[PDB]
Amino acid sequence: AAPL
Amino acid sequence: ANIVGGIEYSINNASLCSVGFSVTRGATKGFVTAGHCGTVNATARIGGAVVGTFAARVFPGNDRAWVSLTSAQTLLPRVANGSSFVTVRGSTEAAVGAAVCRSGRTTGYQCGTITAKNVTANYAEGAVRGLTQGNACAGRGDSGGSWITSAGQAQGVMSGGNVQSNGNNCGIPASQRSSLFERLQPILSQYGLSLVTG
Repeated sequence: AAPL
Repeated sequence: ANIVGGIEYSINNASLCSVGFSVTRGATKGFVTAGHCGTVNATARIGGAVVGTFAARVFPGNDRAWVSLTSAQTLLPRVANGSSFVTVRGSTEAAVGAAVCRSGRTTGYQCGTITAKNVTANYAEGAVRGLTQGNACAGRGDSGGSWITSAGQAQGVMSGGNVQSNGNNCGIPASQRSSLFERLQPILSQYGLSLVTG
């Protein structure tokens, strides 16, 4: 998961 | 500019984010958005015009911010859905299993269902806790955009998810998507904001  | 949920805004002429929701703080107009989009005092622009600056944010830990705008901005109780609009009616929180939609400058308006609450995202910068997870897809640039039910109950703002190499999670099945949003409720009480509704 990553910002968006 | 007309302030509508889901539209693009730039930060310090560099990054792009999406508007969450129009709000007020006493006589001040603002919009809520993602904390990772900017730092306090960063400048926000809409269509190349300065509209306000980040007044506060929390990221990582949480992922929230509010931008106070100039007097000249027009706050609207609406969220973009293509060329149409979804009217914001309030902020009742939906439960796991409810259908929900999100709007942002990268993938437009996408819908799905809430799958889990109180999720932790381990971003490069640090963990973000207490996120709600849905399976509507989203892409880089959608951050800060609105999460709302078709009935107009605002749920929160786009934080992040399992972006694939194409920059979104739309080419993978719903069952495999993790799209995370920060709950709106705690952002309104933390900054003393009131939602604009229609």
